[PDB]
Amino acid sequence: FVEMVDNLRGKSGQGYYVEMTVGSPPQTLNILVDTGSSNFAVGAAPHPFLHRYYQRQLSSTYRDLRKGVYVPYTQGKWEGELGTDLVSIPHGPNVTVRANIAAITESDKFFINGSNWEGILGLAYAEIARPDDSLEPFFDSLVKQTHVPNLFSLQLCGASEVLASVGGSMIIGGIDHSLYTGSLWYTPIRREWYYEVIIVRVEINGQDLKMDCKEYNYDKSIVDSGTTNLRLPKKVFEAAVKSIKAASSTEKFPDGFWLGEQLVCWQAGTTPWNIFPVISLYLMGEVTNQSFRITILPQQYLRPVEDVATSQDDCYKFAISQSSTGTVMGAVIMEGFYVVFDRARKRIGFAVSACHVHDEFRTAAVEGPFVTLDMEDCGYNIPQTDESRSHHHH
Ligand SMILES: O=C(OC1CCOCC1)[C@H]1C[C@]2(CN1)C(=O)Nc1ccccc12
Ligand SMILES: [Zn+2]
Ligand SMILES: [Zn+2]
Repeated sequence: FVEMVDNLRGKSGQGYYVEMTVGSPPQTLNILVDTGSSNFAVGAAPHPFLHRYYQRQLSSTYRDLRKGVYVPYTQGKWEGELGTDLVSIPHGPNVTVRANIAAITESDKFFINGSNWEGILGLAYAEIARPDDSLEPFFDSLVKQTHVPNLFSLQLCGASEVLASVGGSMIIGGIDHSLYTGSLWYTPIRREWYYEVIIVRVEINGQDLKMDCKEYNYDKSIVDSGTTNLRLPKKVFEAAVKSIKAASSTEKFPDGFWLGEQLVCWQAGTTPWNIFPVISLYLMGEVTNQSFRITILPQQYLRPVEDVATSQDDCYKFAISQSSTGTVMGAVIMEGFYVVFDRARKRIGFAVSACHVHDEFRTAAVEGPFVTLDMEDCGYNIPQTDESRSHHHH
């Protein structure tokens, strides 16, 4: 896995992306790595925001599936034409794989200006693939066609005329023990659609939020490398903020700051990290009544953004935001940790990352186990729609 290290790049807040080739001869493209979707989609038309796109007509190996796909997000939208071609990852494994590619022909608010990626690589499970679960996702194709273990791992590393560049590693097919310190800890994948986990306890600076633990997972908690922020359900969010406000109270910030809408700044290098509390999410363990905590620093949830005006200032954006769709453990969280997506054992691994950013007082941590007597169920059960209910899976 030597040759897989440092295979991710991107700009801060705009996504981590891996270099993939597709087609024959190999058309080379930067692709966003996104564990919260399950389609492989590539720009195949010209767009204002694309330097270069997938040209099917220039690939001998391309096969058209004569099917359309249409894929809305909450923010953003794209549609395209389904097909298959040869695909490989230069700084990934030394194989080539035939895989489904959605060729994107039109899109509203999908491609980001300056982000330098032209596709998305969803690494979640078939259930949430579009247009339905029979479109075999890339990673399924990869395992099915090669001897590559059903596992991958992500180390997303940290962040004045452009955004900051970011780096990381996507290790396909196992674990690289130079990427993490300390113990590696695993929570169950509750269910294979999203990388859904369960949170059992939340502490802000060692203080329990003291909420029914269902609230932490309403209506779901997921891990999404293609979300920047830590997203939390409204009730959890508001308590988080009350508590972060509390400890930060020496400092008085405009509404817009906490809404993720505005920047706050200090003199170059005088930023007072110590009035901001660590956050600790306890995740369900592999053993019943067991949990383990990941602790993340203010350095993670305050995101540095380089001001053009006062460039003699360090300025930060609050990267916790509100959700109506449950908890999303995005890049803000992952950036503390080597995260291991162990699909073979239906589990997610966390360890402290060999690269994670910290001050001299505190450190992001993975620390367990903890035990609760008669730990109730913290899972939510999403109301079943009749649409959903009427689907046949044969
Ligand atoms: O569907 C996703 O994330 C949602 C978020 C909340 O959790 C449920 C799943 C993928 C696709 C994504 C980010 N990750 C998205 O949504 N817009 C968007 C826009 C550009 C790139 C990637 C995405
Ligand atoms: Zn049927
Ligand atoms: Zn099905």
